[PDB]
Amino acid sequence: KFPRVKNWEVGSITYDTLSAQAQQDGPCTPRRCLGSLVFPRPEQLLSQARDFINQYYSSIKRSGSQAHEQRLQEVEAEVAATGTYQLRESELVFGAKQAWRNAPRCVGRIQWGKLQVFDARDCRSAQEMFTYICNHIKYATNRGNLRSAITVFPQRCPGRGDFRIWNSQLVRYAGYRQQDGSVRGDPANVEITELCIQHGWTPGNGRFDVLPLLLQAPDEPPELFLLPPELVLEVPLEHPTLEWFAALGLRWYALPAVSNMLLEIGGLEFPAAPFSGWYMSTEIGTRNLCDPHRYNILEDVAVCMDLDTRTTSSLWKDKAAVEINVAVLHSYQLAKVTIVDHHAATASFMKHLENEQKARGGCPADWAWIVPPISGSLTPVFHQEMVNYFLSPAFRYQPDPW
Amino acid sequence: FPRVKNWEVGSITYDTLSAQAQQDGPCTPRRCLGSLVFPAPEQLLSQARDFINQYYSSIKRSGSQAHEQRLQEVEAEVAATGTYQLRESELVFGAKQAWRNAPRCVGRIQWGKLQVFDARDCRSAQEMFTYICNHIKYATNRGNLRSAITVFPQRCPGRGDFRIWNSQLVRYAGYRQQDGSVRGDPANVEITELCIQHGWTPGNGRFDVLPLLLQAPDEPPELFLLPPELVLEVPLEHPTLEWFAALGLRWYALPAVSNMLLEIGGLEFPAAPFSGWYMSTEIGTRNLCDPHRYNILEDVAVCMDLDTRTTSSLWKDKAAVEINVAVLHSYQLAKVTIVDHHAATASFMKHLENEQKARGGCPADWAWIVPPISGSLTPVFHQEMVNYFLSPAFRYQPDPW
Ligand code: HEM
Ligand code: HEM
Ligand SMILES: CNCc1cc(C#N)cc(-c2cc(C)cc(N)n2)c1
Ligand SMILES: CNCc1cc(C#N)cc(-c2cc(C)cc(N)n2)c1
Ligand SMILES: C[C@H](O)[C@H](O)[C@H]1CNc2nc(N)[nH]c(=O)c2N1
Ligand SMILES: C[C@H](O)[C@H](O)[C@H]1CNc2nc(N)[nH]c(=O)c2N1
Ligand SMILES: [Cl-]
Ligand SMILES: [Cl-]
Ligand SMILES: [Gd]
Ligand SMILES: [Gd]
Ligand SMILES: [Gd]
Ligand SMILES: [Zn+2]
Repeated sequence: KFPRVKNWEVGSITYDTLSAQAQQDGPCTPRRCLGSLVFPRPEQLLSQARDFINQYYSSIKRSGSQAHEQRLQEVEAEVAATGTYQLRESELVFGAKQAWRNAPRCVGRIQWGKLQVFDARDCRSAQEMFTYICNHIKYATNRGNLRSAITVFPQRCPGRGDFRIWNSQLVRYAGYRQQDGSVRGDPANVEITELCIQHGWTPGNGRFDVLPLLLQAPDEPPELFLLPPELVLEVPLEHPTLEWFAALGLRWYALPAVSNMLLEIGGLEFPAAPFSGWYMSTEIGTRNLCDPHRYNILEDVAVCMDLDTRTTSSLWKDKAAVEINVAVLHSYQLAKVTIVDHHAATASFMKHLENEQKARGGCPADWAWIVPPISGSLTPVFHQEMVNYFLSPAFRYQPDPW
Repeated sequence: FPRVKNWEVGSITYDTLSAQAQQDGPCTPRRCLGSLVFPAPEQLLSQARDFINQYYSSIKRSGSQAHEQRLQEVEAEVAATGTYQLRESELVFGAKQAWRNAPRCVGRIQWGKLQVFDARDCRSAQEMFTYICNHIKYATNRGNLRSAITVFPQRCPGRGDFRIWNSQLVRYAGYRQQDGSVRGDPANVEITELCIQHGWTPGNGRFDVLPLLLQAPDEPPELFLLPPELVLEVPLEHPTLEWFAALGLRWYALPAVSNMLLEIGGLEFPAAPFSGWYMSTEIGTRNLCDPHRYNILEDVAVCMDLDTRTTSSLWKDKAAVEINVAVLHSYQLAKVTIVDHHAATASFMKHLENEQKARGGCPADWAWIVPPISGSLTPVFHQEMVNYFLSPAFRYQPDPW
């Protein structure tokens, strides 16, 4: 009943006893595994609140002692009198760190203890959001010395609309169709780009136009917000030795800040809780720039490198991709913007796994997402067996607000 | 029915084939164990019955006289003997289905083109060896490799199993060294010591081909040396890094898995070696660059003048790419069949599309299908996959020692 977990590079073996605590059923059954699917599809609130409060108090070595029981009664009374409860500041903080710590697909969780939590739970109106989001971005960006941060907007309440950020991230590039359907800019954001335009935004022409924000106060159709350009830190992409690479005109932004995910703590739901860290270079260099449905630049870079693109066995794709990742790391470091390569990132994650084995008896890890999209087996996580499961508190995906 | 998305294209299918998943895998709704490497006549009858139904559907004779004849024949043979024998055509179909059903095999576009050698009359370890040598000779085909399987007698009550103790027909020895290191392939230290313990006179090279340890029923394993001219090998050189040849690296032409169990209609063939041809990343990335295998990555990178003192130079990625280039180039030079990971994953995408039409799905183990370098540069990365167990099947089995 305790999954045996082997590391095949070293031969070491552990048991994931933490998996025994998994709440939300995953997508897999004895009959079929659905682990590669990206998205795999009233007093229930007190059981989740009780569980979260007990978590909080064990983590401060204060289980079964005065303040713990007292806090147990106050949430009991709060839900009894109001049908919900409010998180203590320290709990909201602790829950944010735990949701991050529990994110199975996050390779950066060695950082999970260092998280700046901005409490925007007294927020009201999209204008207020924009200043919170702008405080977050400026704090997180910090002139390129990136700092992990989350801003927690008001929780979900019955019978009243949600706070929602319509953009999937706080910084996204536009995607413009043509007299031929095809896209100039980021093809991933064709939808939100067409929403921003349909809500008043004057579209640009370029391949790297920072989209405006669509911020949704409860029961209000959204409002457009132009992000201050001096607040959107971008990195022009150059290559250390390929002088023509800069002339390709590629850029990427500094701050990866996911703004479409729902933070769930102790049964409470925060559909607006944008979190940010810093990039792993393969996210930009491999996925964003080289995915065929993203900027799809692989062949252009290979033409410029004079690679033989006529045969797949020249591994021209592999070479061009590696140089793109080199350009990303070089450019971010030259711009003094925090970035981590997939080798450092995965080695730190192995350290995270070892810590968590000792601290909690295991670690929910989603192999397909932890292993980087290039050089998978050159990283140690490739050879590490992993167990994937849902712990609470958590970041969950949620439907598009339209 | 699971919904399955391709993210490169946007297309969506439903894996209705998974609903027929026979045996159960390791995952539950509580926890996914997809990443783990190694997760009674009545039930023999139902397995047999289902395989016979599969066979008669393949020959467009489902529900016919011959079909029921075979069902009744097998039921009465199981009643009288506890087991039954496959007809030759059923064995051929069952071996191909087992390949077709192998979720971690990216080469399955080829599944219909499989040469089946019926060695079920095999009598001894000496005859087993001859069959194996003929398999290797046929499959290698002077470098124009041909997919093949040799099926040795099935498990049956009252006699031990035929077993090949080697995990592949061609493996390089791994010698634990004077100072705890391994000379050769560290994956093969165990089988190497077994060969020595069974009378083999070791070498001391890094690429010494292992003898075969062949087990006839209720027999100790018997040592058989492969004639060197049967084992086609490829010296490894790089088209533009002339020092690469001086590494003295080699690999063999024929990937021939010999330790897996073939299961057809409830019958078990513990010895049924099968062989195809390599995908270059198995050699270039895993066998040569895994830290626990030949572990040549840093040595190559140092020779390439890469800056190995910092991970962000991507020296590892650069050196691995050139090792893979060297593998492809060397096998092409030698005129030994090889497929690179771009061509293999593109042909696997066609396999999934063919299988969606033919069967309504395809068991695929994403983490094994996605190559170990350049994952998201291949189309399979962006393909969601459903992993499940269909029979006939190749199964792992315990080592016989
Ligand atoms: C500090 C540096 C960080 C790095 C290098 C990092 C890296 C990554 C990467 C590469 C992914 C894969 C996403 C994809 O490829 O689409 C990911 C996912 C994710 N990360 Fe992190 N991240 C960091 C910080 C954070 C923070 C601060 C949070 C929240 C407080 C967080 C929570 C998540 C979540 C929710 C996901 C989605 C996958 C899941 O829900 O399991 N990460 N991260
Ligand atoms: C014809 C060219 C072939 C190619 C290019 C190919 C490719 C591969 C690769 C790359 C793997 C993963 C191995 C690893 O990383 O350890 C694999 C596994 C496997 N292949 Fe194939 N293969 C071929 C032929 C065959 C044949 C002829 C058979 C059997 C009749 C077969 C059955 C299997 C099996 C059983 C596995 C183990 C995975 C599982 O049990 O699901 N393959 N193959
Ligand atoms: C890979 N680019 C899209 C992306 C998707 C998701 C998710 N879910 C998460 C990230 C992300 C988030 C954070 C905090 C850091 C990071 N390096 N990536 C980035
Ligand atoms: C990748 N090196 C080890 C290896 C393990 C297993 C298994 N199971 C299978 C293969 C293999 C087998 C066949 C027939 C072809 C091929 N390219 N690889 C190779
Ligand atoms: C189909 C497949 O599961 C999907 O493309 C996944 C695979 N692994 C991933 N890993 C990361 N880090 N990010 C991703 O978007 C994905 N996508
Ligand atoms: C632990 C991890 O599952 C393991 O290293 C797997 C991952 N995917 C693989 N994929 C292939 N094709 N071959 C392998 O050996 C492995 N190893
Ligand atoms: Cl991103
Ligand atoms: Cl191999
Ligand atoms: Gd030029
Ligand atoms: Gd040269
Ligand atoms: Gd040397
Ligand atoms: Zn699973």
